[PDB]
Parts: sequence; structure tokens; C-alpha cells
Amino acid sequence: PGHLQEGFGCVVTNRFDQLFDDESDPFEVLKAAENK
Amino acid sequence: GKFMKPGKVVLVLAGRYSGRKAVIVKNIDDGTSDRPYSHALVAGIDRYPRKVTAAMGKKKIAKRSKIKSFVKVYNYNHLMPTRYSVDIPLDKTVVNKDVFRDPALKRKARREAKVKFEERYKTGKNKWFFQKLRF
Amino acid sequence: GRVIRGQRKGAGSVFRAHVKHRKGAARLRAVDFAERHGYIKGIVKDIIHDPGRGAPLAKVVFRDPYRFKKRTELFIAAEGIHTGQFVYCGKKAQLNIGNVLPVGTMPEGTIVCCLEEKPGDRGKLARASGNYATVISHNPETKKTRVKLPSGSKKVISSANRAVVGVVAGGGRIDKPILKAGRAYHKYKAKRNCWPRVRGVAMNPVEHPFGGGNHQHIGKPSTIRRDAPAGRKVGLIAARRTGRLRGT
Amino acid sequence: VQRLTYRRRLSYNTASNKTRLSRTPGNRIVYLYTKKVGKAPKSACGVCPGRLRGVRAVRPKVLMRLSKTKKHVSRAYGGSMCAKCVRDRIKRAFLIEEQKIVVKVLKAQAQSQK
Amino acid sequence: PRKIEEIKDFLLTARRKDAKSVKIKKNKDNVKFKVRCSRYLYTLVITDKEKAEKLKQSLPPGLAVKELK
Amino acid sequence: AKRTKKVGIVGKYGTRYGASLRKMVKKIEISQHAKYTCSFCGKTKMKRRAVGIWHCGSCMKTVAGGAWTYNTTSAVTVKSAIRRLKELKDQ
Amino acid sequence: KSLESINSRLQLVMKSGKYVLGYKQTLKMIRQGKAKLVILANNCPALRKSEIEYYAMLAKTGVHHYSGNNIELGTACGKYYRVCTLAIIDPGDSDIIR
RNA sequence: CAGGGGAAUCCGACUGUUUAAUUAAAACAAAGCAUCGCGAAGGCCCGCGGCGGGUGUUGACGCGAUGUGAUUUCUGCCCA
RNA sequence: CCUUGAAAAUCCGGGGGAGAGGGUGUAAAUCUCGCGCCGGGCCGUACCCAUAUCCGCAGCAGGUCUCCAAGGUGAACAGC
Ligand SMILES: [K+]
Ligand SMILES: [K+]
Ligand SMILES: [K+]
Ligand SMILES: [K+]
Ligand SMILES: [K+]
Ligand SMILES: [K+]
Ligand SMILES: [K+]
Ligand SMILES: [K+]
Ligand SMILES: [K+]
Ligand SMILES: [K+]
Ligand SMILES: [K+]
Ligand SMILES: [Mg+2]
Ligand SMILES: [Mg+2]
Ligand SMILES: [Mg+2]
Ligand SMILES: [Mg+2]
Ligand SMILES: [Mg+2]
Ligand SMILES: [Mg+2]
Ligand SMILES: [Mg+2]
Ligand SMILES: [Mg+2]
Ligand SMILES: [Mg+2]
Ligand SMILES: [Mg+2]
Ligand SMILES: [Mg+2]
Ligand SMILES: [Mg+2]
Ligand SMILES: [Mg+2]
Ligand SMILES: [Mg+2]
Ligand SMILES: [Mg+2]
Ligand SMILES: [Mg+2]
Ligand SMILES: [Mg+2]
Ligand SMILES: [Mg+2]
Ligand SMILES: [Zn+2]
Ligand SMILES: [Zn+2]
Repeated sequence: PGHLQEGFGCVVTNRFDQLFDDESDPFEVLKAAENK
Repeated sequence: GKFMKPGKVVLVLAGRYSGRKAVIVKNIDDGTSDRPYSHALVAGIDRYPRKVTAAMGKKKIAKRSKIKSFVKVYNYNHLMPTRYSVDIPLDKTVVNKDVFRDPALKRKARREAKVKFEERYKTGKNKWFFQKLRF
Repeated sequence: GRVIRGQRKGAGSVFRAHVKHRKGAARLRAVDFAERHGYIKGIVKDIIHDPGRGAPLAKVVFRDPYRFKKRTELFIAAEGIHTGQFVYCGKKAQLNIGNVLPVGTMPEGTIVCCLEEKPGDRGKLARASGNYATVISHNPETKKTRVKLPSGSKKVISSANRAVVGVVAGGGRIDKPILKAGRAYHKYKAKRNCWPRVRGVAMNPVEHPFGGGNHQHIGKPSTIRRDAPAGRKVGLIAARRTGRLRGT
Repeated sequence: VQRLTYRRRLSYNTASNKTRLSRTPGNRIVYLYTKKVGKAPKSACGVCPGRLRGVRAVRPKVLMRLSKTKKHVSRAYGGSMCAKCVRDRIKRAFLIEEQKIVVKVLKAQAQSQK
Repeated sequence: PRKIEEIKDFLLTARRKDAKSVKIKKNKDNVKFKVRCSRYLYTLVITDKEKAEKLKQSLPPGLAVKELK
Repeated sequence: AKRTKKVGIVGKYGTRYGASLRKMVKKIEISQHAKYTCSFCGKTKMKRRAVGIWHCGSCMKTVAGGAWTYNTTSAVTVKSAIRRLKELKDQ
Repeated sequence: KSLESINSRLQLVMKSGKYVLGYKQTLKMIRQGKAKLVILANNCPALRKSEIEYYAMLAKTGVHHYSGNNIELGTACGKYYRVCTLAIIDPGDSDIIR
């Protein structure tokens, strides 16, 4: 599972996967979402 | 790879400033023979700006948009890293590691960190950084 | 010619429950909007011993849905629940040990803990340690559920009756022999004044129907009719049979 | 040996009648009536057995005449909660709120289909 | 009772309004100046003798300078 | 050395109460006073506090269990049956 | 087959690779950026599970949820003590892939 | 200061309790065993009276009513 | 421990932040810091507490709740 399962023979899962490469402010990403 | 970098927002886990949000100014992650552990120079806020509403008034809004800041050197084990990052241009010559010997310089570093936080608190950017963590 | 023991028990004076150190009435939370339509989450804060009761009590803290306050409940602890566990009460709560949810929204074989006798009161059935009630059958019409009580009797109750899922803790407490008269003394000192039981045949005729005689004998059938007046109905009251129960 | 007597009319060895031996400048042994042993606060978490540090252990009515510093610690929940459980709640608050963002984003990307 | 370590703080405690009296005690190895204030009796201990003579000369006027011998 | 041949823990009761009752209470008192392994922290500190109340000294987690054993055989099958009824209910 | 494969692989990580056992060391290795696989027993406290997963997300490292507990994870590592969290620095066995 | 001992029979298992002021016992109690009533509009009981009160801050692993009297081993036939 | 061994007055810490404070003054709101000023009313308080101050008709070998506790011998608050 996730974007790392390629490089691991065993099963790897992470609950916070979707937060990867997201350093932006959650309130402003929300504002963008309800804008669109 | 390594993620404790300048500009990264961390949460203070121990000390007087427990539960405060702060931004890493300098990371050492190697020791300095006087702090052999991995530590980082940190600029946080002591007092969060108060909630401001539309029916409040300019002077009261200005009074409530005031930030008290702190500068500290924290061991990594007392910091909780977050995924967020603020690119606030803190002056390194003012906010650096020699500032903890001279109290007058430390007031100067806290002053400089304060005004940069306040101007970034305006324009409504980086809202998560300037909100008190509820716990 | 004297008021017998058992008759004196109704006056209460000395035969009252020893409730000084009891921790409170163990009850489900009162049915409200949240529990009627969805679920409310509570946290198990402590599991405590209730004097005079062989079943642990669970202290569960809920959020008040209408005002900024914390509500503390005193649930009867189903076996397997631990401190720090989240328990969920309501119609929409899922099947887990400790959750409180109506019997009508349960599978046909689930076994419950603190069953409601009427749709709205708190738990009344299967409250003693190691006991449980089984859900037998629902019927979607007329909002009825049929359950099996610890005594083995079948009861028809409303589908809105709530119950805790699982078996009350305290396990096979009765399995251990008491051994010592003193252990029975401490057991009943926390309950009421009932333990040291003098046989009626060892009494005089004035204080018991079985008293008297030059040999300790009953002298009359110990089975007594249901309509016998108080002070007379002692022994086996309205007994359908006597003996040894060979067969079932 | 010089034997002692109670100095008050309470003649029973009750919890409020505890005494200690004192030698006066007059070179005689007398009873001094002690105060009960105070306890430090227990942590508000209710999960750790040790009592709080940095706070004086006195009887409850003595705390009225103590200064603020002697009754708390300079940290959030100081004098009410232990440091360890404060750290746990800081981390738990952040992680649970972050996980709320995950499920919010997860439905946002899953609602792209009609 | 409160103990005063050095000299000058003893002087203003001596010229406080509530300072009722000063008692001078000479021991075999020190001289104790005790000023009776409203709440405490403040004692200043000087091991050397000429300092004690200096202090007694410079005590504020209008205040009892009772000497214990 | 082996101090007792067979009484073991019920040696405190002496000759009193009958052999069968001492034998019957023997297994109960062994389970009742045993330290189980905690399923939460993994330590062998899970011991009985009162009847039906089991507490761990390490992680301070209190659980509701059996009178004498950590969990009764009935409750274990109860939990398995309730679980099975749960995935029957959903799909 | 996977249950015995990870245990067999975890054995070959020992005596043939660099690892580190324990919560405090694991966090230190993750934030130094040289942890590759972090293994958590299901016995792990839930807060500790979430914290390590958040750390791994920041450090781009895989988290494997072991199907045992700190006792039988310790036996899988060949140790006589409980291990609730461990990190692998290099494999020596290819439980991770290049 | 400070146990006479041994071989047996009867009864009660033991520890406990009892007729203050003639009976301390083999009597009562006891754990154990058995039976009976009762799912609350209920069982048992109090109450001149109140939909009053006790068990009951209780719910069959519980309350209430009896008999027998640890353990062991058994507990036969008779419902006229 | 099938026994889990009060309650309430009272005091305190924390969370939150409605508000208040002043315009750079020899400043404000405020202060659980130091010192200083004033007050604390009402009732009880002697003595016995027992082989003579209590109950038992009495200066009655009876009864009546507690605290302190030296040296020798000795296992010892035993006895001497
Ligand atoms: K009568
Ligand atoms: K008989
Ligand atoms: K302090
Ligand atoms: K005895
Ligand atoms: K006797
Ligand atoms: K009734
Ligand atoms: K019978
Ligand atoms: K017959
Ligand atoms: K017949
Ligand atoms: K405050
Ligand atoms: K008296
Ligand atoms: Mg009897
Ligand atoms: Mg008789
Ligand atoms: Mg009669
Ligand atoms: Mg008779
Ligand atoms: Mg007989
Ligand atoms: Mg008193
Ligand atoms: Mg002294
Ligand atoms: Mg006897
Ligand atoms: Mg017998
Ligand atoms: Mg007697
Ligand atoms: Mg007599
Ligand atoms: Mg006699
Ligand atoms: Mg028998
Ligand atoms: Mg009996
Ligand atoms: Mg505050
Ligand atoms: Mg007197
Ligand atoms: Mg006399
Ligand atoms: Mg008279
Ligand atoms: Zn704590
Ligand atoms: Zn544990």
C-alpha cells in the first residue's frame, strides 16, 4: 500500500500517506477547495 | 531523508513553551561538543493573536493582532515535527545561537522574530501556524 | 404467639441493606436524542469494586450534548472492557463488547448484559456477575423482541429496550467454596443482616410454626400453600414438587 | 525516665492527636502536637501513580497562604497534570487533527465520481 | 526572628518607624545588635569589636539604645 | 526442597475443611493469585485487584475479567460469537 | 507463507544487517534519515503507532505492521526481551528492495 | 518462670456461640449438600391509612423460604 | 479479602479567554512579593477520675473509656 510498496518486499501501510509532499497550509488548501 | 530543516514548523513538547507552534531557524542534528545531542535553534510564539471578527473595530483588531514570540534551542526529543513549513525571512544575524549569552541581544532576536510573525499573520496566510493548538 | 423471623424483615429496622460504602446505582444512561437516533461516545475511566456486589462497576464519562459538561455514568462492567476504551451507546452503535444499543437492531443470536425490562428505564436484567441474556427472535411488526433470561425463561420485550453487549464480569464467582464461616460473615456483612440462619426446628413453637417437640422434627408438611398468611408460610412455599429433580 | 502527659483534653490516640517529643530550653521533654502530613497533587490524567513535582506538599487550607509559584509549575497544565501526559496530549491532539485532514482529503478525492 | 548579614541594611531597619528599641548584647566572641520591629526582632552579629563600637556611635537618635550589661 | 507432596498452596488451611474442598479451592487460588501477561504492554504484571477486576502495575490498565481467572471461557466464546455476528450483519 | 517469510527475513536482517531496537532509538534513526523499514508490533500503544507513522511519512520510510506483539517480535529478532519498535538501517536480506 | 504420658469407645467435623444469677454441652451456628418461590403489574415481608414501606444504590452467579450439617462413601421401596 | 475499608464543609491548581489597562509616561489596569496599620465577640476551663470525690442505699474486695512507661534477670509489657 501507498507510494512506497514498490521498494519493500513486505507489506507497508501508513495512515498519513495522503499528507505526503503537502507542506502547504490546510486552511488555504481548504479555501482553494471550496473555491473550486 | 532528513526533514528537520530551517523553515519547518514544529511543536514544542517540553518546557515552559509546551504545546506552542514554532519554526526551525537552524538545525544542528550533530552536536556542538557543548550540546552533544541533536538540537535546533527555534523561533516560536509565546502568545497567540486573539480571534478577530468583523464587528470589532480597527484599534481593537490591531490590539488583538499582537504576537509575543520566543527564541529557544531545543533538543530534538522535545520537538514534534510537522509537515507544514513557513518561509518567514528571519534575519540570521539577529536570530542565531550566540544570542543566549547577552540578554540585550536576546530581546533583539525576540523583537525581530515578533515583527516578522506579525506581518505574516496579516494577509491571512499561514493560518494554521498562528492558531493555538487545542489540547 | 410471637412475630417470627422473616415477618420482622419487612419492618426494615435491622434488616436493611448496608449501603454506606456502595458506589452508586449501576445504570445505563438515560435515553435521549443522541442515543435514540445515532450514537454517543464515552470513555471508560475506571473499573471499581462495589461492596455487596460481586460484579465490577465501570465508570464511563460522556460529553453532555446540550451544555459544556462531562457526564459520568456507572455502567455494569461487561467482561473484557478496560480503562481507556471507548464505548458507544445508541441506535447506530456497532456490535462490540461494552456498547449499548437497542435489542431490535441486533442479530438473532447475540447475548447481552444489562437488559432493559421496559423501553426507557435503565438496565434491569442479567445484572449479576457472569450472567447474560440471549436475543432469540425479533418481529418487525409490533416492535417486539423475544429474549432468554438467565433463569431460562423466555420474555417478550420491546425492540427499543437497550442492553450492553457481552457478559457481565465477575465470572464463576460461586465456583469457589467459602470454606470458613468467617468468610461468609464478611460476605454478608457488606450485604444485609441475614447470614447466621437458625433452623426453625431448633426454635420454640412461639417463634416458628416448625418450633417445639421433644425431637427436632417439622411435625407437619413443610410444603405450604401460596395463600398462607404471613407468619405461617415457611418451608417450601407453593412447591410444585419436592425431592431430588431427576431428569432435568 | 521522665514520663509525659497530654497537654490538651483529648486523651485518645486519634488521628488528630499525634505528638512528637521536644526538649525545651528548660531541659524537660514535652509533647508538641504535630500537623498532618500533606500530599502533593496527583496528575489530572489519572493514569500515572506518582504525584506531581515542584509543588509543596501541605494541608489544603495551607495552600491559601502560599504564593502561586509554590503551587504550580511553569508549563501548560502545570500543577494539575504531569509532564509526560501533557506531551502525550500535545502529540495526540496534533495527530488526531492531522488524521481528520486525511479523511477529509480522502473523501474529497473519492467524490470525483458521480 | 530575622538575621541581618551586613551593616547598611541593619541601619534602615533601625531607622524604620516601627523600630521600638535597639538592644546591644556583648558575648565572648561577637556583639549582637537586636532591633525590635513590629513583626520581627532583627539581629546583626559582628565578630569584631571596633565595628561594634562604630555601629553604636552611628545609631540613629530618638531610638532606645538599651545595652544589656 | 519439595516442602509439600500434594497440598501445595492450600497448605495454609491445614487439616481443616476436607480434602476435596481444599483440592477444589486449590486450582482457583492458584489462578486467583497468578500474574498473567498483559495483552497491552506485554509484561507479566496482570494481577487481580478485586473480584472480577484485573489491573496491570506497569501500564496501569484496569480490565474487567473473571472472578478467579483473567478471562472466563464463556466470555472468550462470547466475544468470538459477537464478532462473528458482526461480520454477518455487515457485508 | 508471508507470515513465515517476514520472520525468516527478519532473522537474516540480524547477523547480516544493521538494525536498531526500541522506540527511542527508532525515532532518532528516522529523523537522521537513515532508517529504511520500521516494524511495529500490534501491541504498540496507539499514540506511539501514529507518531511513528507520521515520522515515517516525513522521512519517506516504509512502516510494516507486525502480526505478533512486542514479545514474539522480540523472539523474531532473536532476543530474549520485548521489542515494540525497531528500524532497519541496511537489509542484508532484501526485505526491502533497491 | 514452667506441657504428666499412652491405649481405646461415644458424640460434635474444625474455629465460633449459648441459658447475666445452678445446665458451656452431644445443644446453636458453620462451610458443604438438597429442595422450594419469584422476570418487577413480581417473590417474601411491614403497614390503621396513601400505588405507603423493607429486600432494593437489588435482578436469577440475585433476593426470599426450608431441611441437612466439613471431607469420604452412600442415600433403597411407598403418592394408598 | 465472594470483606476493597466514609461524607461534606473548606482550600488550591489548571483549561478557556468575556474583558480591563496606557500611549512612551518617571505611565495605567493589576499583583498569591517585602514591610507597615486595625480587629478577633460568645460559652467551657477549679478539683476527683477511683480499694474514699462516678454507678452499685455506703469511704461497698464489684463495675467504669484512654495517654506516658526506668535498671537487673529473662524469649518477654512473664514472674521476682
Ligand atoms: K404476636
Ligand atoms: K429433623
Ligand atoms: K513550583
Ligand atoms: K480459636
Ligand atoms: K466449653
Ligand atoms: K416489593
Ligand atoms: K428435607
Ligand atoms: K403418598
Ligand atoms: K399424595
Ligand atoms: K488562567
Ligand atoms: K473526667
Ligand atoms: Mg442454621
Ligand atoms: Mg431450644
Ligand atoms: Mg405456632
Ligand atoms: Mg416444631
Ligand atoms: Mg436432627
Ligand atoms: Mg477532633
Ligand atoms: Mg530541636
Ligand atoms: Mg464443636
Ligand atoms: Mg461431618
Ligand atoms: Mg457466654
Ligand atoms: Mg448460668
Ligand atoms: Mg457454668
Ligand atoms: Mg456431608
Ligand atoms: Mg445451610
Ligand atoms: Mg490561562
Ligand atoms: Mg485542670
Ligand atoms: Mg470499690
Ligand atoms: Mg441510686
Ligand atoms: Zn500522567
Ligand atoms: Zn500492562
